[PDB]
Amino acid sequence: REVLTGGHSVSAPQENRIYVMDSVFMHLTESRVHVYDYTNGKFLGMVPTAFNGHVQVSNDGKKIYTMTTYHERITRGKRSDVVEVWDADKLTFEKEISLPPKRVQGLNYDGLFRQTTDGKFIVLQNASPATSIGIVDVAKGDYVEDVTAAAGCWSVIPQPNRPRSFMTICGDGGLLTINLGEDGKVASQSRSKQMFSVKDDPIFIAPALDKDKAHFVSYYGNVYSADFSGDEVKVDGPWSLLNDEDKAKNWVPGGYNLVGLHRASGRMYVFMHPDGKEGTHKFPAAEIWVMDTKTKQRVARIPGRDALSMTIDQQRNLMLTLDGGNVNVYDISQPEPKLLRTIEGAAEASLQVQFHPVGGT
Amino acid sequence: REVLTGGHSVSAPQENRIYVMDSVFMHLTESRVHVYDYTNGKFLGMVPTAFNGHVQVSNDGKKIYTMTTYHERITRGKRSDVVEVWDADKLTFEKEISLPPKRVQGLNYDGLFRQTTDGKFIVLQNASPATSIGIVDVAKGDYVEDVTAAAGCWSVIPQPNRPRSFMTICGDGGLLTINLGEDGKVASQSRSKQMFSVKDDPIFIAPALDKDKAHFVSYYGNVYSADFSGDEVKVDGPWSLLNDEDKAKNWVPGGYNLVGLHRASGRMYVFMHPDGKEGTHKFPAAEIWVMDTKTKQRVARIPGRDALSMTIDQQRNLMLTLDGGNVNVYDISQPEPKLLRTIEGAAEASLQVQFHPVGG
Amino acid sequence: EVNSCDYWRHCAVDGFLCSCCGGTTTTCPPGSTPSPISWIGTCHNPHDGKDYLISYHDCCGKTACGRCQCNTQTRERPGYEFFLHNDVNWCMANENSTFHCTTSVLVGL
Amino acid sequence: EVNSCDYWRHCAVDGFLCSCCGGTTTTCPPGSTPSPISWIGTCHNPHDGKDYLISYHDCCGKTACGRCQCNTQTRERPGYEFFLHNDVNWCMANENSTFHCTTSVLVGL
Ligand SMILES: N[C@@H](O)Cc1c[nH]c2ccccc12
Ligand SMILES: N=CCc1c[nH]c2ccccc12
Repeated sequence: REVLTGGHSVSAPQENRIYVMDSVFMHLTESRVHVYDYTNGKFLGMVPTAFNGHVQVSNDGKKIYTMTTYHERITRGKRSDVVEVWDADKLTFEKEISLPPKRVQGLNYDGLFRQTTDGKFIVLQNASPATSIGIVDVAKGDYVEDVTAAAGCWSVIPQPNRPRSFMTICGDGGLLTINLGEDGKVASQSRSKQMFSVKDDPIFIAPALDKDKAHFVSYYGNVYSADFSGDEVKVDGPWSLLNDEDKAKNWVPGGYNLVGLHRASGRMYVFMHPDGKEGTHKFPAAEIWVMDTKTKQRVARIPGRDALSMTIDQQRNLMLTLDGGNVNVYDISQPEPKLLRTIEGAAEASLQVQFHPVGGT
Repeated sequence: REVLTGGHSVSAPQENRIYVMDSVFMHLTESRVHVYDYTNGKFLGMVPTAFNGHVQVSNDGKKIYTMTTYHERITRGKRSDVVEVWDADKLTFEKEISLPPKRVQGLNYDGLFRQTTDGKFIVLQNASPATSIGIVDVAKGDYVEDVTAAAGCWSVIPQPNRPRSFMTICGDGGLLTINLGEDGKVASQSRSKQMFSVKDDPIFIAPALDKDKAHFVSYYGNVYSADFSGDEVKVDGPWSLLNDEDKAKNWVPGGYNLVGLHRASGRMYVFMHPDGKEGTHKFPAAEIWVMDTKTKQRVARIPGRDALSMTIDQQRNLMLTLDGGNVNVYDISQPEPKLLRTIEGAAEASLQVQFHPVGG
Repeated sequence: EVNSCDYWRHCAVDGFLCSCCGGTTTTCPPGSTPSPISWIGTCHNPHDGKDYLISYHDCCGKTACGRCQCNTQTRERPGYEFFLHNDVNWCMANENSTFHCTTSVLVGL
Repeated sequence: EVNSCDYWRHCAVDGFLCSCCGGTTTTCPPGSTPSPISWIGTCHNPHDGKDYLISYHDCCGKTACGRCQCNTQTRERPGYEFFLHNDVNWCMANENSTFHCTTSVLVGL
């Protein structure tokens, strides 16, 4: 009477989809990506990502890229670090791209697994524990070579105003910029002046990323800025997120993927908590603050719902926040965010959520 | 200055150790065995068992055997079904033994992964889904025999009175006995008469195993027995676990590894629950009943603590029970079991606990 | 209703309901593969008062869905009645045997 | 007291305390391998009032212990100060990089 079939596509259209990267830390060898519909909280499917998977969606919205580690017998045998290409609509495996056995194993910060603005290269952090940046040629399905210039630096911040350029944060407190050639090798590079004091005002790595600039928040609630409208990056800051009342109550930022920028308005979103001191930089949000980066003033504050990570959709004027297990959906079309809904139990241990790309050219 | 070292052995003596097979069904590719000290609840270590592992300890106490499935890329690529031999004291991997890609994938009933009394052969259930019994020669590290005579049968009950013999329960309601030669190949076999009606009074597969006989309980609370003191197994039953009052409240057995035998006394332990009906055969225990198998009457009943599986240690007179997450330790040296302690959070999803062997 | 363990045709499900996993009662979630083999249950339909054979095919080749776990046992029998038994992985014969979720496919009266 | 996240030597642990996993603060549980590399924390001793360097070597090559998860961050810094950073797997360079648990090894003042 009825017949069981497979081969089906995801039931909701791409513009409804979000990707919750579940580390499953308690059983980290069975990490996976959970695909949800943000409009109604429906679970749509999943992609298995083995040990400590990382995930991004191709800029063109057609493919899901994962990065993971296998061993022949899991806890013994030969290691294979890989990028995998999956079809976004069928949630099926298509291609494995071999990496050198040093891809970063760590929590799911956006900047550990990224792509160039033109989508032609995947750009990932390596740690052996010596650091370098890895480049994967998407068209060729190949690893290119290490960006060894990035030794002593960490994480990848794409430059949205250039096809194949990105920056990384270095131990000297400046930024290193890398400009790739058409083959994915380094064509040129430059190093900025010191942006922040590593000792006295360390920044969080998560950028609040605009088209030609990026802002970073510090352990003590300061903001630093990198302008890459020109070929040389110009650095400035700090300014304080904090008014006198804020300072009096020791408000500081805390979280993981803890900032966001709404590009059209220049509003920056930041998780904040009171009673800051050494060791509280990864505390859950008491509040989300909304900052006008033009006037350098706070324009809104709302309850944090214990959030740790966020992401912003420029195209639909939305913000997602994530407390490790639950995803909150906010309308950010006005200065004060409005809570639309919460998806409970979206993950067991997730520090990263991302929208399926719409538009973005 | 302090220095971190590896290479260490388990900190408690073998006689204190129990093995909680955690399926981790929510993340079944990361199943594992958790090793605990039953005397104090201390976590001693663990053995990773990949997808839906099964475990047993060698009869001589020196090694842990696991059975599991790998694929080259977990959810894709070539399948490898294996038995692994691990050192019991160092909890380290020693040897992989290749199996044909049909080892049973299923919940951890004891009878799916066993060994001969002499410890020389591992005896495991296959399903492709056609059933057969696989034989592994421990000394050779080789799969040596596929017992297709056991098609349509299920599970392995070793005979403790013979070195290389075991029984399996068949679709005709009888038992097939297999006697292996010293090479692990079938040396002889025999089939009993019908023991139970498959249609009208199905038994749970878990045996209450004595030295020369085994008892089985049924979905409706009857008891069947198989006597293997001779070469031909003699079968009988039913007798009822239930008196008239018990029947009036619809008491029946339920659980997974749900029975046990204390060999010195003949007491049989069974998980029971009231309001039995079709579909309640896996319900948690409301009570443990203690049955005198000689008089065929109940002698005691105690709260079941929602237990689903048990195991017995003969020489220390102990029963462990397990509710899926927590292990209860009972003294059964007297007819009424006495609760000694509970080990909370021993597993996320376990249906099987086993003592380290001390008998040799 | 269909996402509940109590739904009539789920009477012998041991696993995660595929309808909570991005699939439906009769379709595998994207990127998971149906099993060619299954255990069978006989379930009573309270609506029309008739009993139906239900085939519990698994969907395979992706790790555990984790949603809507059920363990219902109506007319379920042990492994010596193998195709009535639900404590085994009915993905066991697939190209990849990793268990993802269980479907409940109506066969007939 | 060594099994508590609040114990002074654990001030930059992100992981499972090895002492709850069949090991001790300075020894790996049986069958897990020490990492040759680690992140370092500077922790305050509440008894003598002095600060000590603690080396957080992981134990590796077995799946997650799952017991006594801690996430303490005293003087922890991001990946651009790499050996002060605890959001990465310090098993990364081991023959098998699967993370089992974290030790808290006292180096000195
Ligand atoms: N419907 C079944 O395949 C789900 C299941 C029950 N026990 C298992 C053991 C291993 C894998 C799956 C299962
Ligand atoms: N000592 C840090 C454990 C850890 C922290 N983050 C991780 C990510 C993957 C694997 C392990 C980890």
